[PDB]
Amino acid sequence: QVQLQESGGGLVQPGGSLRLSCAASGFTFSNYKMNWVRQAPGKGLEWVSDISQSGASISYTGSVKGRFTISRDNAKNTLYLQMNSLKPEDTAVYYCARCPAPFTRDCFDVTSTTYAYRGQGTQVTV
Amino acid sequence: TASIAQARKLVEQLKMEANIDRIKVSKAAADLMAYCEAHAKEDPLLTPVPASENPFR
Amino acid sequence: ATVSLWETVQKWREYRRQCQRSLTEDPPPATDLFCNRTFDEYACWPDGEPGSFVNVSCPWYLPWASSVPQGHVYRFCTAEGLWLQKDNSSLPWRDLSECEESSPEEQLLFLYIIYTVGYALSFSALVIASAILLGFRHLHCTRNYIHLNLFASFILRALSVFIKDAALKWMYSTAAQQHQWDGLLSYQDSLSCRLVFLLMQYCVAANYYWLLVEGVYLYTLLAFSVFSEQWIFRLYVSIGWGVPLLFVVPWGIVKYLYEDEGCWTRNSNMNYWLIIRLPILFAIGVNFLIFVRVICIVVSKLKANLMCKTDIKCRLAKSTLTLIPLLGTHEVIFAFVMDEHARGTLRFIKLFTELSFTSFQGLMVAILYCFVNNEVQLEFRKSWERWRLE
Amino acid sequence: DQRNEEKAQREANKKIEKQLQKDKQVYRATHRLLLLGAGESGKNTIVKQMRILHKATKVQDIKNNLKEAIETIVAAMSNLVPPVELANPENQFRVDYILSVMNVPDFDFPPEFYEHAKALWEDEGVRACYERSNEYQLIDCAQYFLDKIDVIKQADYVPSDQDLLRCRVLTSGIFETKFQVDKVNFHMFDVGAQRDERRKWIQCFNDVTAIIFVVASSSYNRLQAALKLFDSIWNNKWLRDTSVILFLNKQDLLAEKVLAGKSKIEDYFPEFARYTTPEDATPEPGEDPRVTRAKYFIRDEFLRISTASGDGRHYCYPHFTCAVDTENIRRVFNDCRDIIQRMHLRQYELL
Amino acid sequence: ELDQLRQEAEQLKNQIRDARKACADATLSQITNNIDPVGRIQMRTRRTLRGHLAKIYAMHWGTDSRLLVSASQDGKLIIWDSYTTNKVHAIPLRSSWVMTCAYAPSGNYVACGGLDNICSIYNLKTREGNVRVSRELAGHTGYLSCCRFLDDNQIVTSSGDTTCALWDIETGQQTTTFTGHTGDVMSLSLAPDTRLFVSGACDASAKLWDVREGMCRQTFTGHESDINAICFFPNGNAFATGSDDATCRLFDLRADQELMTYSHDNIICGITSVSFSKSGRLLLAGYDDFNCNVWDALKADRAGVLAGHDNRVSCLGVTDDGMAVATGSWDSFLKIWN
Ligand SMILES: N#Cc1ccc(COc2cccc(C3CCN(Cc4nc5ccc(C(=O)O)cc5n4C[C@@H]4CCO4)CC3)n2)c(F)c1
Repeated sequence: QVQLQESGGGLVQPGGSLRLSCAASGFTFSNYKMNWVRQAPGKGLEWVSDISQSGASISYTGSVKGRFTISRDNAKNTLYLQMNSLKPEDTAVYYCARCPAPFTRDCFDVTSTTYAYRGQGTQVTV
Repeated sequence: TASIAQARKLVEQLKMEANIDRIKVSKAAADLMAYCEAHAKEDPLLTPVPASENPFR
Repeated sequence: ATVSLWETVQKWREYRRQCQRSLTEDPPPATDLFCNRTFDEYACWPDGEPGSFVNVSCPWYLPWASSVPQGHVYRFCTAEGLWLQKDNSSLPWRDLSECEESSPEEQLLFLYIIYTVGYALSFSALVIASAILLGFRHLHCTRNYIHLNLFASFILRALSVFIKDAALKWMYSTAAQQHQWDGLLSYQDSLSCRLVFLLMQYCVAANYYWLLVEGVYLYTLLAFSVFSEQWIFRLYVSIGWGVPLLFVVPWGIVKYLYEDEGCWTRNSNMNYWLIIRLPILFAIGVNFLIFVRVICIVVSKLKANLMCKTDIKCRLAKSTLTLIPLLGTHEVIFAFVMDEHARGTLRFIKLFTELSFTSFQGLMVAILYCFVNNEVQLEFRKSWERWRLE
Repeated sequence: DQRNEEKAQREANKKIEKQLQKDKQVYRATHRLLLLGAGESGKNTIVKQMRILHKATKVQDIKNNLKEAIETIVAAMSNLVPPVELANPENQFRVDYILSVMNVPDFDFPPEFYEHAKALWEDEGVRACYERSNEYQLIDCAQYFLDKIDVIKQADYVPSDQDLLRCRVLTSGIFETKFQVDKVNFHMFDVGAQRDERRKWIQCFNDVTAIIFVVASSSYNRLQAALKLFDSIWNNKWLRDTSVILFLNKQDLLAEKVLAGKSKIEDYFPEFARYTTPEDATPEPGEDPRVTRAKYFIRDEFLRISTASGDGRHYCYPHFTCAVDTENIRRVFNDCRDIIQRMHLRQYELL
Repeated sequence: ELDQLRQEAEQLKNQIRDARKACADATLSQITNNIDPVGRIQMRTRRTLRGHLAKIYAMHWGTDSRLLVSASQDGKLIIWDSYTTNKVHAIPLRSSWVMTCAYAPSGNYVACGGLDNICSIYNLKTREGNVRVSRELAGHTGYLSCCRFLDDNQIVTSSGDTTCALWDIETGQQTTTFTGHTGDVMSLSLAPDTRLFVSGACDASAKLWDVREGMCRQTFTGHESDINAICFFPNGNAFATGSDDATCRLFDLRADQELMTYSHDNIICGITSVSFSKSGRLLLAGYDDFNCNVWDALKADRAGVLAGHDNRVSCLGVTDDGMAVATGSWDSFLKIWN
């Protein structure tokens, strides 16, 4: 079945770095668009970044550009998020979210309160 | 926590789905082609039927 | 002015009339021995003294009679009544050596061919275009029903010109001799001629009022007229086919009551042609205002978008070039090059030149709005992928 | 024989076609408009304005629950096993009045009420009692309503769908308002009680003439959430022919935030510092230059999506709206006139 | 502690994986080689139903196989006559956005639901000669995705609020509530005996429920995206699903694991509807690319296509007789296949 397992994270000092990994299983990774989502303490979910099926199209939110970088290995079904220069404002649970349908140009509900194709996340405290 | 209650329901409905009578696949698929070789002649779409019998002809 | 076999035959009509009426009205001479008079389709020889020649002038209907209006054609009969038999038991001998003589006829023969092929390729391509709009049922809209009504007005007009040219086979009679002008003149004033001509005047007037419907309808789509569909569509069929009859059969009667001779050609002094030309001009003058107002809409929709200064006018040119065959806006051009006061041969050359170009209008609509239409091309693609399942 | 059965089954089929055609002349003569957007976008105020010119009652229900949540907290402060300590040395009748509203036969809801708790909201004891009053069956929406008290205090406050989600006064999955402009008929549908997951029920509005996307510019990350929602709507396979009327609503607030103080859009949008006010910009009279730059930078963020994805089938009509604006109806009327004309011109292949 | 609760969860769920993997000994495609294929199965559009203004979203066949109700987003319920193509009933709805419809097994009422979060029941035969709304079932906090009749007073609905519900039409109250889905419930299929029924949701999982008790008996996984459609095998011991991953799967209630996969590399669009043959030999599915494929449910091969639609095929279904196949689509037209 569709299962997304996030690894990495934990408490880190400001200005540090962090390597978040997302191991996928139960679907063809090369057919879907991937996302990274976070939930700050006492706030709703916020989309962070997204990468296309092959990786030839990458996007970031207006507060992590240059610092974060997302990559995927389709041969091993893995989604990365290399985080650098972390601030005490980027402390949240970071979720690895998958696009609903394959071969699709849009992802509608990756940041909804209830969304199935999303892991349990990994807590990142700064 | 509300999700603590949601974790109390979730594994409660998961324990009930582990101890069940699981028959083989060689028995589940052999008895599937039995309902196929016993209702085929009653299937109007499997075998071509004469024309004036169909109310849509 | 310009003259041809047309003006010669019309002059041969009155010459035959003024002499046949004076053939019997002229009192027989009080003397005897006189030679009998007649008329041999070339001249009306009067009664003369026998044993002498006839001093009959050259007939004034000839196109070259302007050169020698004092030479006389000669014929001799003896007191016995000797209409002298020429070579080998032939007609009475006569001496025509006093007055006897690219062309406007060849100019008309070439023009007839190039609007016959134009009307043929328009007919053949529109029949295919009509079998396509009617074939795929997904291509059934109110605009597509007005198009098929326009496709028929082109087919009817193209056929009605074939009927006119085949009824009077003038393309072989351009070099008809004197012994055939009676078979041409009687076919003119006959009702069979006036019926094919009236059928042509309606289909031409019906084609111009289907180009006006195409404009008024397209104008209502942009001027936001969302009134009843069936009250508006059957009002368009009532205009594309009915309004012509409101000024064509009232023209067909004024040419039936107050005109004696002819195939209802333009009158000598009166202006009975205004019944047909004025409403055609009104439909052309109004359809030009629609063309300008629609083009004003296309330039504003292109300004608010984001395009380069190069292809913003190329798309505007392709829009202007494909709207012309649909609204027939090339007719406002020909409505100014045409001489409305021209008569006879001058009128046919000025009219056949316009027809040699506008006969290809039906073909242009069949390719632009049917064969290269975006929806039609996709309709043909889907109908083939299903045949790949066999 | 039984061919009589055909007579009714032909007559009945007919006495339906003559009304189905009557229903066709009204259906095709009415433009259907989907009113999307986040709750605080002002979409609700735009709707109220549209109805008044040419759901609101829930405000009283929000007010009553907020009163119960606040008064509850004052009693809780005492209920605490260590009764919590209040930072304000004197209630000044604030807490006392709150208590005086207990089982009120019905609450008039005069302003002093709010002023009293507006101040008591950050009270150390009040916050501590609420945290304990968690154990005392604390209301789920109390913290949220307590944060919005100033927004609610305004007499012309009209609750967002986020507010109506927190309370439970939404039963109807969709709200309709039919309005007519210049004798033209328009049907606007404000989606009500539906979950935040739209990837299924958004496909129903694939045949509307225009989706009205109301956005909050002053909220610049709500604004990024409105950009990802626009991007997924513009790039959906079933909404690929649907035009989007974009309403950047909260213009007054965008202006105050930008002119008064520096909440840098540069913080939450980096490329704003390297952005210049466009030459086709039309700043209105007295419009400060930075705000006239703040307006067009947020406008060009949505236009970047509609140009990078729009292949010539759907179009975007941005407007620097304000929720109270009376011209919003006319703005929608003119954009629907432009959408219909572009559809006709594409049928004739003239565009 | 959530972590311990979610850890015993893998301790519990991983054992279900080995229970089904131990039961795996021979694939269904491996045990079906002594039989012959069915060959190409050609069908023709016998009728074409016209009269709907907007797109068609749902259609339920009648057991009578004489009538069938259709729901179109223009706010109209229309019951047809698949032999005469005459419009028997035209119901003007008070909310144009409807997403499902049902043919009650008694013919006295029809069901429908959509974005209004209200299931409307219409009395077809009232003793004065006018169709009007018999009952409005209010609850469900979300769109009604699918509704099926049990009798003239009980009806099971599925909603976008991730739940199902049983209702009482006389009073108006909601009887039962089926919870456990984490995504919008799309389709449901009642069993032959109506003892059980399966439901597919946007969580890429199929859940076998019990209308009597109310608990989820089984949960089936293997799909990769939202399951849009689900149908029971005629014998009741299996069921097929249609997902957005461009794949149909045949599960089995007894073996609790997937038995066959119906997919093609040329197929990349989502399935919108599924149905079985009366003998269950042919699995018919409606796709997003306007086509309808005919699968051999026993050998996973393809055997035919129903290609006559211009827009997305939204609904599908076989009559209780077993010959006619109706297809609705977003082009406002229904088609009977044979
Ligand atoms: N008498 C006689 C006669 C004389 C000579 C010849 C042979 O040589 C010549 C010489 C010049 C021109 C022609 C042809 C050129 C034209 N067509 C037929 C014809 N199309 C017309 C279209 C519009 C109108 C108009 O007024 O709007 C009027 C139209 N007309 C003339 C009459 C009216 C109905 O047909 C007739 C002849 N042929 C002969 F066949 C007949």
